Amino acid sequence: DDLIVWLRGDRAGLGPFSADLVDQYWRWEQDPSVLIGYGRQTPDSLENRREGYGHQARGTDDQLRFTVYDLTGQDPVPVGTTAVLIDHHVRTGEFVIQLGAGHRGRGLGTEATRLTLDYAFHVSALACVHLAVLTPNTGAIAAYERAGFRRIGERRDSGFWLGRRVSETLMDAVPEDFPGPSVVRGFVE
Amino acid sequence: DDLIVWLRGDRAGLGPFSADLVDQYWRWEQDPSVLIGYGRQTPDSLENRREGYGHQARGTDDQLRFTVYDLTGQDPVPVGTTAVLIDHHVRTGEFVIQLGAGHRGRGLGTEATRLTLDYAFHVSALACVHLAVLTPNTGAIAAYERAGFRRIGERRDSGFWLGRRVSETLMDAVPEDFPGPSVVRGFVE
Amino acid sequence: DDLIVWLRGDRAGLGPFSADLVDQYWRWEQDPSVLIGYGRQTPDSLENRREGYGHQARGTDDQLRFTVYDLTGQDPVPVGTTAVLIDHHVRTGEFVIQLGAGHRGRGLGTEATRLTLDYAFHVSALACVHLAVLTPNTGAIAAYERAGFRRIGERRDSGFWLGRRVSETLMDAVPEDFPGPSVVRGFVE
Amino acid sequence: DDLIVWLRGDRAGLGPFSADLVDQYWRWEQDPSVLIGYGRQTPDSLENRREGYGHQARGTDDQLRFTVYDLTGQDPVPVGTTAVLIDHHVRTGEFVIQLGAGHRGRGLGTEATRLTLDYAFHVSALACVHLAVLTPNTGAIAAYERAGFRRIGERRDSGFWLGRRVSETLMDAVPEDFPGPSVVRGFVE
Amino acid sequence: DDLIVWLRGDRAGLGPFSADLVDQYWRWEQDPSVLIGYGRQTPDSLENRREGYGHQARGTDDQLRFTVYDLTGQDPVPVGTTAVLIDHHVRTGEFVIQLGAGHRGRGLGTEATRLTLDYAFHVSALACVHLAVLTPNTGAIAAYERAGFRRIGERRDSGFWLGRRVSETLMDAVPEDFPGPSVVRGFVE
Amino acid sequence: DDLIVWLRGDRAGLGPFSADLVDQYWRWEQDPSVLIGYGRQTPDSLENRREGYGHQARGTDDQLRFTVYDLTGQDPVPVGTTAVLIDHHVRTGEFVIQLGAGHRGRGLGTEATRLTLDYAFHVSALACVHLAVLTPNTGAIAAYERAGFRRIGERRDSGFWLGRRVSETLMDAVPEDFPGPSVVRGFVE
Amino acid sequence: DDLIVWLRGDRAGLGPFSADLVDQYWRWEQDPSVLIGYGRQTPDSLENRREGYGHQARGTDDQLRFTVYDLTGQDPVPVGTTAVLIDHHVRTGEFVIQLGAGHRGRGLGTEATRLTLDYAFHVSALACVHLAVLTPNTGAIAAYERAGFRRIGERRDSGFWLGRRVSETLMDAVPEDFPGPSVVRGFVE
Amino acid sequence: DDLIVWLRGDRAGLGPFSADLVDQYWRWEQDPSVLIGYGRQTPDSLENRREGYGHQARGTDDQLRFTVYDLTGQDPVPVGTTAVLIDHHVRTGEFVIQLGAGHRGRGLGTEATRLTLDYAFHVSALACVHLAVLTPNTGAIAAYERAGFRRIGERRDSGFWLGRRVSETLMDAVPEDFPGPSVVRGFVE
Ligand SMILES: CC(C)(COP(=O)(O)OP(=O)(O)OC[C@H]1O[C@@H](n2cnc3c(N)ncnc32)[C@H](O)[C@@H]1OP(=O)(O)O)[C@@H](O)C(=O)NCCC(=O)NCCS
Ligand SMILES: CC(C)(COP(=O)(O)OP(=O)(O)OC[C@H]1O[C@@H](n2cnc3c(N)ncnc32)[C@H](O)[C@@H]1OP(=O)(O)O)[C@@H](O)C(=O)NCCC(=O)NCCS
Ligand SMILES: CC(C)(COP(=O)(O)OP(=O)(O)OC[C@H]1O[C@@H](n2cnc3c(N)ncnc32)[C@H](O)[C@@H]1OP(=O)(O)O)[C@@H](O)C(=O)NCCC(=O)NCCS
Ligand SMILES: CC(C)(COP(=O)(O)OP(=O)(O)OC[C@H]1O[C@@H](n2cnc3c(N)ncnc32)[C@H](O)[C@@H]1OP(=O)(O)O)[C@@H](O)C(=O)NCCC(=O)NCCS
Ligand SMILES: CC(C)(COP(=O)(O)OP(=O)(O)OC[C@H]1O[C@@H](n2cnc3c(N)ncnc32)[C@H](O)[C@@H]1OP(=O)(O)O)[C@@H](O)C(=O)NCCC(=O)NCCS
Ligand SMILES: CC(C)(COP(=O)(O)OP(=O)(O)OC[C@H]1O[C@@H](n2cnc3c(N)ncnc32)[C@H](O)[C@@H]1OP(=O)(O)O)[C@@H](O)C(=O)NCCC(=O)NCCS
Ligand SMILES: CC(C)(COP(=O)(O)OP(=O)(O)OC[C@H]1O[C@@H](n2cnc3c(N)ncnc32)[C@H](O)[C@@H]1OP(=O)(O)O)[C@@H](O)C(=O)NCCC(=O)NCCS
Ligand SMILES: CC(C)(COP(=O)(O)OP(=O)(O)OC[C@H]1O[C@@H](n2cnc3c(N)ncnc32)[C@H](O)[C@@H]1OP(=O)(O)O)[C@@H](O)C(=O)NCCC(=O)NCCS
Repeated sequence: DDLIVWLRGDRAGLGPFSADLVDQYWRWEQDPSVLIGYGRQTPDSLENRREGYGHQARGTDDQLRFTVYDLTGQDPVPVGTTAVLIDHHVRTGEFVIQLGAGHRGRGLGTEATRLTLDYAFHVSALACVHLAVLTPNTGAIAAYERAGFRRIGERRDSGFWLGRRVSETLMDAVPEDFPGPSVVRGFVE
Repeated sequence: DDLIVWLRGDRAGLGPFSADLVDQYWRWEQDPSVLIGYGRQTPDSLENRREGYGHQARGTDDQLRFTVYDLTGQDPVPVGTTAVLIDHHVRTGEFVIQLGAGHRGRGLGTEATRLTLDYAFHVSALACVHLAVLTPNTGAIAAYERAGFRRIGERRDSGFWLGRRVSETLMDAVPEDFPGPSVVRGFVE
Repeated sequence: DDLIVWLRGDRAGLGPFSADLVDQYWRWEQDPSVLIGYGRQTPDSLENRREGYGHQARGTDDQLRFTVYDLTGQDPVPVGTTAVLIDHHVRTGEFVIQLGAGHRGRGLGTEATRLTLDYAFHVSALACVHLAVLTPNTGAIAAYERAGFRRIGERRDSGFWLGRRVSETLMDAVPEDFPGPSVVRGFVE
Repeated sequence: DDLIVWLRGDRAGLGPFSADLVDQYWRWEQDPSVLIGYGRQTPDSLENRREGYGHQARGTDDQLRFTVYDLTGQDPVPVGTTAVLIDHHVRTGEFVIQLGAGHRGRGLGTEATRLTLDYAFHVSALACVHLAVLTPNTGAIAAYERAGFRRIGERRDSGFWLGRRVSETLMDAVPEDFPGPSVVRGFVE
Repeated sequence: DDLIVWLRGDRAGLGPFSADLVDQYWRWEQDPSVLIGYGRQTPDSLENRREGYGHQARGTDDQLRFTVYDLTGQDPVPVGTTAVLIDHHVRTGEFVIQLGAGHRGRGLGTEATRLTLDYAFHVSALACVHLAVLTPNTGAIAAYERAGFRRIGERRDSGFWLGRRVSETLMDAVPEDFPGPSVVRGFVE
Repeated sequence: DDLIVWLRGDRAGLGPFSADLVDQYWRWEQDPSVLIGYGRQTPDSLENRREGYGHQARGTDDQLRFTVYDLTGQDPVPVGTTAVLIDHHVRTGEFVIQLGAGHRGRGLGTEATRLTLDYAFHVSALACVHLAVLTPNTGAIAAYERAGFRRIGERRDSGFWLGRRVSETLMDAVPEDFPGPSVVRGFVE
Repeated sequence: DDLIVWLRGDRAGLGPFSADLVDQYWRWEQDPSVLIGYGRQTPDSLENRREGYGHQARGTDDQLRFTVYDLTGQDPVPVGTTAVLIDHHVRTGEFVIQLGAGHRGRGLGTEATRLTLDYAFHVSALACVHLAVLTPNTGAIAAYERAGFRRIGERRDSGFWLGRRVSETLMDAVPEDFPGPSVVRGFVE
Repeated sequence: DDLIVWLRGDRAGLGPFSADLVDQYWRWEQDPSVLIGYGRQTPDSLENRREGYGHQARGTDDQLRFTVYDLTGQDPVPVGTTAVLIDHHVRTGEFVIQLGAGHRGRGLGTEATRLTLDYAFHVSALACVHLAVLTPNTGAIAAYERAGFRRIGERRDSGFWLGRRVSETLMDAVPEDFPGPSVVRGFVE
């Protein structure tokens, strides 16, 4: 009961950024695969993450942070994190997502991104959600495309993939391109 | 016995803004339906709510905060929150209200608003209580109309409803339009 | 040359909220006519205004503050102040204006409000600008109507006019109702 | 002699971010045309700019800030500002530029951007310099294209132009696409 | 389960710089053999190491710190430490390593250095990793040579070995000289 | 008379790190040629240099800082800076040097480096002075070789020269290889 | 196991300056015989020693502090303290030693001093270790002579022995005069 | 008249440690000859000397500091500094002295040391004054011998002279060996 779930999809759900899962968030973010995908170069310390959780918690006016839950089992189980950095001046946000090592390839990322887009479009009233992802990360490309993102173009020589200089793909999503039924509309109506 | 009830209606009651219910207030305020109704775009953190409860508690000179109780059962059970921001210079206040997910549609909001208006008119000696509510939120419109509010007009293009730009309805209430018997008069006489 | 003018109309102009005019802003705001029009009940001190100017200056992210200049003479002369409190979440702002004692009735308020609306619509990208003004203040009503505001309704018994309890008129403006040519478009094109 | 010039082109030059020009930087940045081009919605105060200059000055490890000088006259005259926010992890930077009201259309922006790219490529050893510019700002598009930037794509509905929701064009530059002779190579060889 | 292992080789593995092992890190670093190999002259205190662990933990932006685990047994057991001081301006890092007294001569240092080089090359995207080691320390020379380092030269009379003034050997490693399969590539692909 | 000269060579001399020349030190260090030679990527601010001069001045226990004077004229004139970072544990130091734009190619760097080596060897009692210099900087190579440095080797791919990844040459100097007469011996005997 | 032993001789050993033995260090240092031998005139308080232990612990860059253990029994037992104050500028140190009341005359002081000299010569790379000891303290003279110290001379009238003004003997030790096998060499080879 | 002289000899005199001569004290102490004689390895900064003068001034309970004056001219002229660090527990002090570059070889050091010894013996009631001086510094040896110091012995390999490891001579002085008439006795009798 301690795990609150706000949006419930068919396969995944979103909840608050609970403080009981700071260690799990650290362990998820420190995985080498996540570091390669994000492009971060150095591991962060658990103490620094614990200290930074408070500053993340106070600064929630222009920041969306959700815990992704797997709803296929009897009870929800946290599997990843989604975040949107909101620029209230232009109604746009920047989207990031990561899942656990054992929860990838089961589809959860697609519905997690779709639910995050639903929340950003129908609750935060954002006009555009965009992201930057390294080109070789084709799985993330497919997940974002099926979630509702569209390709903008390639920013040449602005990232590293296994030490090699590669471009990154810029993608964006708009409310009129949002696929599937919206859970938020079910909440309102 | 810890749950103090000040005003007792037929279906609902009002009590103090207890500190034992900060987590419940957070959970009520973080519901997607409440966020859509209020028009808030980003969820707030539990730690920030716990920290802000103190600043709410000290600043009570020009702020009314009540906990709504359901009195249909054997014991009172908290179901929502009401608040009035008082401007002592002109004897006016701004009214907000929200109930829990499982307590809506049973009428409790109407008597909660009526009791809050009774307290504001006959204890706080306010000359006018007003609110701003999004136009598509028709249930709140009906609740406020039956509670004693009257429609002023529509403020064009000043809010978002499921990402769509919509107007909001401005409403006000005056003591001479207060319906039904007053509990405060029973307290005094 | 020290008086910077950003927007230049036919009769009036807008400039920055200069620190060399804090005493003049105080003297303008302390006039009994301005106190009656705004509805403020107690005079403010010059020292408090000087201290508060800094806090006004730092907090400019969601606040527009202009100095109104009379351009009918050879050189610009400050005659009043305009301000818009911006709510970036919904792209709306609240508008206030006051002129000097000897500068009223010459029309400067109308073009000052029109230029402020032009700046808010075409630079700040606001979807709605609204204000609250006491009903007996008919001159301000006419100025706002000719500037581009439209009447919403009357909020009953929410203000004092010469000690008498009176209602206040709520007005709003939208970009599609903006009259006349836009100076900002001339700046861009 | 107080105006130091580091890079000297045929028409323009770059110098340090002098503290004697904080007021001029403020006046340049506060022009309505610059606000429209950047997409900033509210004017900043002179006191806030003076206070922020120090924090800009200390934080120079990952920030390039230049003053653009017009070298067509007998002595250099400052006309604008260029800045590159450097991300040392991936050797990329984000580029912004603005000129004075009376210095546009004379070509100075093109050589200013070219010299900034030369400095970033041959001194800062950046692999990619990118920018985001509103689509209707066609003059900036042409200036960046002739300076050495290439179009990536359009980010839909992520900015405002005169109150209208418009897309912004993403551009990038790479060392192998740098046009013209390099001044830095003349410095080294 | 508390011992997290990120990279797993055939004989050794790398994990985070856990706070539960500060005393063990102190005891490893205070061994006379480690002091002779590093060239440190005075022992450090346990209290100073405990205090300094926090400052090490916060400063992780340009610092890699791993705990070396022996994977030959049933469960991982910490045996040493590896560290890389990263200079993000030139994509280079300085490498140090030490093992426990009872864990030397079993080969663990070679694979520990190889895995650290793999992490630095394919996750941190470093172009060169270098170290300085005293010339008489021939075992470390052989370990670094088999791990992937190449000899640069000897810096004359810049260190002490058992009180005698000796030179130190400078070594470096580049991605194109990295031997063996890469674990990070297995993580990505 | 304010310019103190400690060591006097035939062409150049060394003096204290005077506080009257902080602006000149800034201007010398900010030259693009000096930035290319050192490998620094971003310019530093004058205010930051003025603030950092104090911290340089207090920390003089393990730091040598000299002002290079040209003694060919009637009076000494400052032309550059030399610095040695001393590691008292092993009696070694790291050497850097830069001259002004108009003072290069006249030989002053060679005698400045020779006098700095004389001071480090015969006053600081250092056993080895070493430096790291980019390979394409052949003029500095020749200056260091004639001053008394000897080549150690090349550290592959650890620096940038005009945006190109290049190696840097490591050099060292020992007292027994010090050329020419020593001024310090003339001081003592 | 809590008692760490670094250097192990035939009769005595050296370990870290443990914080669990602050009271024992106080009791050893407060003995009247130790006060007479050192020449200290007033007893120190236990609280002051406990407070000063921290400042001793942080300041370990130029300070060697060991706990002397008696290794003749089954388990090591602390019997005294040795300390060397290191002057890194000239590679020299000042040596002091004291043992417990019941541990003197068994030879432990000789091997404790010899092991401290071994550590200072072969780990700290000190060129000279010196001490000052009162002339009537003949037992300490013999211990230092057999440990490896040589007599320099007598400093006339610079100390008190039982209230009588006496001279003190100055002694020094050099690496080439170090007797017996070195444990540190066994550690290295 | 500002130059106070306490003890007046035939050729030299002693005065207070005036604050008007901090720059002159710095310049005297920074001379390469003084650095070689004392054995200091790095120059000190003028700002650090100015800051440290205050801490020298407050701490005068166990510190004698004099300014040496040349009395051969019409008016006293400062030529050097003498200092005695007093250990009040044993009535002993450590003596240092330095003169200006142009004031050596005229004998002033001998009478300066003699007057300092007179002050220490007959005013401070010290039983022994000692010093440590490098062996090759034969001029200081002769000056101390004629002043009243006697040789104790040589501390082997504890100092550097022009980079060469040399011994230092230890000397002491006692009241019964004080030569010549005492000025302090003339003051008292
Ligand atoms: C990308 C990531 C965040 C999650 O996205 P994702 O879950 O992998 O993307 P998907 O949801 O499409 O994975 C679903 C896979 O299951 C398959 N699948 C399809 N239908 C399915 C179903 N009904 N049930 C189960 N699996 C299904 C899909 O084909 C897909 O394989 P594919 O993506 O190669 O086409 C995760 O891979 C990750 O943690 N990456 C590391 C961090 C990172 O890269 N972040 C992004 C940086 S911007
Ligand atoms: C609006 C809100 C705060 C509570 O008001 P409310 O309880 O829904 O309004 P009501 O009391 O009229 O709901 C009573 C319903 O029960 C019905 N009802 C009538 N008589 C009843 C009775 N005797 N017993 C039970 N139910 C009855 C009413 O017809 C009404 O349906 P209707 O409102 O559609 O006409 C709640 O809906 C809510 O939490 N909204 C989200 C937050 C929010 O919107 N706040 C306002 C923003 S300004
Ligand atoms: C309202 C106020 C801010 C300025 O607005 P304003 O300048 O008075 O409104 P106007 O510009 O229409 O005054 C112009 C008058 O000149 C007349 N006029 C018309 N054309 C004109 C022209 N070409 N040239 C000169 N005068 C002209 C107009 O008829 C108008 O009279 P009217 O307003 O009664 O119809 C000023 O009156 C004031 O300082 N009030 C006190 C503070 C206050 O009330 N603030 C508002 C609280 S919300
Ligand atoms: C864009 C800006 C920063 C400077 O760039 P710019 O100087 O206008 O771009 P240019 O250098 O090409 O202007 C040169 C003009 O002179 C013309 N020109 C060509 N050759 C010329 C020559 N030899 N001499 C003089 N003029 C010449 C060019 O055709 C060009 O006209 P065009 O740009 O429409 O084709 C300036 O317009 C500005 O301040 N904008 C507001 C702030 C802003 O928009 N910043 C960018 C937000 S990302
Ligand atoms: C150097 C040090 C850090 C670890 O490196 P290392 O483990 O000793 O180097 P190695 O891995 O090659 O030791 C493996 C030995 O086992 C032998 N070996 C070879 N194959 C083996 C196998 N399959 N299984 C077991 N042992 C094997 C090797 O021949 C080697 O002996 P050698 O190094 O003399 O040739 C460790 O010695 C140490 O702690 N030193 C003190 C601190 C220090 O010196 N740090 C470096 C300062 S820069
Ligand atoms: C390198 C630097 C610091 C000064 O060193 P330098 O003065 O250039 O080296 P030199 O003293 O040899 O220059 C003397 C030149 O004059 C010539 N020369 C020879 N004899 C001469 C004489 N008697 N009189 C005048 N000139 C003479 C030499 O041939 C030499 O040319 P060369 O160096 O190409 O062979 C300066 O070039 C500089 O500021 N560089 C930028 C910063 C930098 O690179 N620092 C080093 C980074 S580690
Ligand atoms: C001096 C002191 C620190 C320890 O040094 P020490 O142990 O007394 O000196 P020793 O090791 O030689 O004592 C060993 C004695 O055992 C005898 N001995 C010789 N061989 C022995 C053996 N194999 N086994 C046992 N005893 C032996 C020695 O003859 C010696 O007697 P001696 O010193 O009079 O010749 C201790 O006496 C002490 O605590 N003094 C008070 C503090 C102090 O004075 N500090 C020094 C101020 S600088
Ligand atoms: C040592 C020092 C502090 C001053 O001492 P000093 O003045 O040189 O020693 P003196 O007074 O003997 O110099 C007098 C010289 O004049 C000669 N002299 C003798 N009688 C003389 C007279 N009547 N008139 C003039 N000169 C005379 C002496 O023979 C002597 O030469 P000598 O010392 O080689 O024999 C000074 O040399 C100095 O500044 N040294 C650098 C700092 C330093 O070394 N400090 C000591 C470190 S512990």
